[PDB]
Amino acid sequence: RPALYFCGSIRGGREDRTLYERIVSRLRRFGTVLTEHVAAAELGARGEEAAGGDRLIHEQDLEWLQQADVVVAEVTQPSLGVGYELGRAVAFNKRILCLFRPQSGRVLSAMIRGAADGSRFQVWDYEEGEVEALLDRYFE
Amino acid sequence: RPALYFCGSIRGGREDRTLYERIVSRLRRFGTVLTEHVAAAELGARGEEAAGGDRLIHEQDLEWLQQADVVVAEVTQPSLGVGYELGRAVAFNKRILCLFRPQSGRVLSAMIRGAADGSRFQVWDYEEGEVEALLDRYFE
Ligand SMILES: O=C(O)c1ccc2c(c1)CN(Cc1nc(N3CCc4ccc(Br)cc4CC3)no1)CC2
Ligand SMILES: O=C(O)c1ccc2c(c1)CN(Cc1nc(N3CCc4ccc(Br)cc4CC3)no1)CC2
Repeated sequence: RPALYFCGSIRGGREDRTLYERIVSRLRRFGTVLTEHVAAAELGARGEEAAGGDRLIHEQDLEWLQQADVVVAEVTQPSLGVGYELGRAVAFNKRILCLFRPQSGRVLSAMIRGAADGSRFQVWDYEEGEVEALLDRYFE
Repeated sequence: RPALYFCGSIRGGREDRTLYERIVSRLRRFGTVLTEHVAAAELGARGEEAAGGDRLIHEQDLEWLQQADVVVAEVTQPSLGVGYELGRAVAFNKRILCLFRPQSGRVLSAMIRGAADGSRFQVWDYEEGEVEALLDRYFE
């Protein structure tokens, strides 16, 4: 099956976390979501105490990024980790889709919006209600 | 002169902005800070209206990142742009120094802390009072 790498802020708030779950749920229809092979707590979702070591989280993520056929990033919440994953993914020449919610009232980083080229790196603005449909449009 | 690339959150708060200025001021002693060749407003410091286009900001930053001998990043505020710049810099095999203030009460992203190798990628925790001394220690 196609290998998918999902990324979002490890400190995402309630609305962001509900959306990461809906996104990962829909991505399962199209391929293997590598990033769900370990518990969210082990990657840091419940704080430093439940997390694995920083070096292990970095190495595991770089291994998954290299195995992935497509990178899907939810870029609504500012995150060094998501940005770093996107930087490494661009340099690996990965097919990348960024999903951004303008209704958050945020302005997406010019470094992410400016990386878009309409083909291998796309940034799609969306509203919460249509995220599954947009994933279907991308992965059809 | 050695070419230095500085990066910090374009949405950094008051304390972060005072520190970026002190850092760039001290870096001038060691080399050319490429990132000050354009006004902070043009990179987005005063909002989208005064900023240049996203693609121009991305391309200008990638050109400066490739010309740089050392990348210095202040990673206290979560930022997709700073993370992305760090990802691209790692893949360009740049010498990188990240400066993080634990007194902010934040926990630095495991993707940045886990990228450290003690040599080409270092993460130094600091308190505001010693930032100039630590830059002297790094660049001596
Ligand atoms: O924000 C950071 O600085 C940061 C630091 C480390 C990591 C990353 C970011 C992202 N990496 C890739 C990745 N994202 C994800 N999802 C799904 C799991 C999940 C559940 C609940 C919450 Br609340 C947040 C999350 C995170 C998003 N699964 O894998 C993992 C390591
Ligand atoms: O946070 C982001 O998502 C993001 C988006 C775009 C850019 C970046 C980040 C960072 N890039 C490299 C860079 N940083 C900087 N400094 C100094 C200038 C300055 C003054 C005041 C404030 Br308040 C903030 C800043 C920014 C830090 N000079 O060049 C430029 C483009």
